[PDB]
Amino acid sequence: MKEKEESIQLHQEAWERHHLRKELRSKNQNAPDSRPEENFFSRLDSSIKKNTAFVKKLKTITEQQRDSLSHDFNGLNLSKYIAEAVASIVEAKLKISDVNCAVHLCSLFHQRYADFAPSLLQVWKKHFEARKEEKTPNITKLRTDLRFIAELTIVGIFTDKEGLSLIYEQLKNIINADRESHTHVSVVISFCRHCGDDIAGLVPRKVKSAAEKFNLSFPPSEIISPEKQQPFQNLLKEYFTSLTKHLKRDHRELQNTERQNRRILHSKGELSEDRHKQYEEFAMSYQKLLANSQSLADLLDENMPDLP
Repeated sequence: MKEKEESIQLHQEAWERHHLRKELRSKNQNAPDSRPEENFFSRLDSSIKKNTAFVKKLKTITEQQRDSLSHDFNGLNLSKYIAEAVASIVEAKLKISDVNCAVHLCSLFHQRYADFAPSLLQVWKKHFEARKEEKTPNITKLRTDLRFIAELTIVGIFTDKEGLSLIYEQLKNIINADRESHTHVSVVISFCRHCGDDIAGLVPRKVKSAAEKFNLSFPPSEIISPEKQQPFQNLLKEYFTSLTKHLKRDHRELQNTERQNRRILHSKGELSEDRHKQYEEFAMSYQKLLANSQSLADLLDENMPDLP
């Protein structure tokens, strides 16, 4: 059966995700007591050429460079180039599939250099400053960014205070940004999909359903405490509420414009004018808003409102 194989996959990914996070968080939180010393740094090379080259490569971090960038990293003394390396990392445009590599590299930095985490945090904050008054949203980057700062917290590079606080901040903006126009929906879904388990305490309907139906035991939430998760869950439901309002409105005004085309069908006979390419745009984005609403109701384990 197809349904069982998908559930086994979900279940397998869940555990891979969980085991990795647990392993990385342990190393990162334990980093301070065993960073290397002066003498060790002496034997790595501080050349400006190589360290600068490396900082540049960090602008295009890619999964298939995991080993190559790691190899270079281990030979360089990056003591003086933290701020620059942090800047490359924050600006770099990562695909969904590249974020784990970036986090891996961030962990090698963090585990070697005390200056890394404070710089990374500080530069992320500035970066969300620059965004707030620059106009034309760049949602593609904010999507990944949110996931990225999420992992960096889960993985213990940022402390709960620093990282949770930073994520809460950026989520608030999305909630406030998206009350009529729900333009960041895919950003909230991605965040939920990837990090909602540990940051928001999410347990989606699919996971619940798979667990009961196939007697699969899914990973426990053990990273962020339920108290710290609650605020995040509240925001998501409140967003979801807002999104369901916007779904109802657009249902009415789709069918108040279908049941208006019935008057303009009878009276003065049809004419598939520009209205026959305006309905093809109202019902395009509705279909996508319905898809995203279903997608997020599941992640949050909420029912969909009923659509006559």
